[PDB]
Amino acid sequence: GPTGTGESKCPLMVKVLDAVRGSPAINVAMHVFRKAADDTWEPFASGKTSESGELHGLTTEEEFVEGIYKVEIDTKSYWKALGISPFHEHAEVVFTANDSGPRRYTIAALLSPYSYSTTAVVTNPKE
Amino acid sequence: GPTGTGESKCPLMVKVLDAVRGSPAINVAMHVFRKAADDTWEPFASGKTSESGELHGLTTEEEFVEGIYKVEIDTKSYWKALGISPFHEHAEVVFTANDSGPRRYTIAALLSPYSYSTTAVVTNPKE
Ligand SMILES: N[C@@H](Cc1cc(I)c(Oc2cc(I)c(O)c(I)c2)c(I)c1)C(=O)O
Ligand SMILES: N[C@@H](Cc1cc(I)c(Oc2cc(I)c(O)c(I)c2)c(I)c1)C(=O)O
Repeated sequence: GPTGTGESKCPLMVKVLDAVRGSPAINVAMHVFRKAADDTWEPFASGKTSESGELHGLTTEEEFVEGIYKVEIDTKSYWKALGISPFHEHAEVVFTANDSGPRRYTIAALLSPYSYSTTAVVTNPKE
Repeated sequence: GPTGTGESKCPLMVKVLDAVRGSPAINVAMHVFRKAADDTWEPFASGKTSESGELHGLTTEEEFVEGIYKVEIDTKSYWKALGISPFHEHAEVVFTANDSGPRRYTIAALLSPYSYSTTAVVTNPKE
């Protein structure tokens, strides 16, 4: 079930790909925020992508309550590190989570220096 | 377009397309912000896409100085009018505007209910 600050059924996963190199985007920083009652963004979780370009264990079912979340992906530092000066400061994904019960969320991002695409895969959890 | 203190020399243009229907995304709101001293976001420009999914005359070359800009596109509103339940609260594009490079910026967004792609076209010539 839940847990409380780690990785329940993995309710939140992030996957980043590099469209220039045809590979996972490794060591990409990220930051997740939750909108608090006062309308500010409070820190919720952060991590870096693995060699497979994925980030797991950001949260648990218990901690991942109903709310508005923002996933910031630090695309700028990734590209600079490669010798490329990209267009965007970062990629942001803002969505309401769990408003009709708990769901599992996969945020995928595909990166190019002047372009990014993002998609969400939402699953009604556990089989 | 005209000019003065921001609004029509076409240094900045937004184009929004709908991938479900294969058309321009019309009457989409957006809002442009410029980052200020205090690291907060100051209103800068706003409008709604036209019949061709475009927004022009947001600023002028005199007003468009070097800085960090954020373009926020009200995608949630668009999909709700179509009776489709979207994933994203909105789409956000954050970039640095630099005098060195080309002077005309085209920001294009391709919208789907659970996905969006954004690209920047930076040029010397015209749109
Ligand atoms: N281990 C995770 C990793 C993973 C998720 C997705 I979602 C995916 O599919 C796409 C398709 C396109 I097109 C993209 O631009 C991107 I990024 C990801 C792929 I490959 C791998 C999983 O499988 O659970
Ligand atoms: N009247 C404007 C309309 C317009 C501008 C662009 I730039 C464009 O090109 C792309 C390509 C892809 I691929 C996208 O996902 C998107 I959104 C836009 C298209 I089509 C139409 C003009 O012609 O001036």
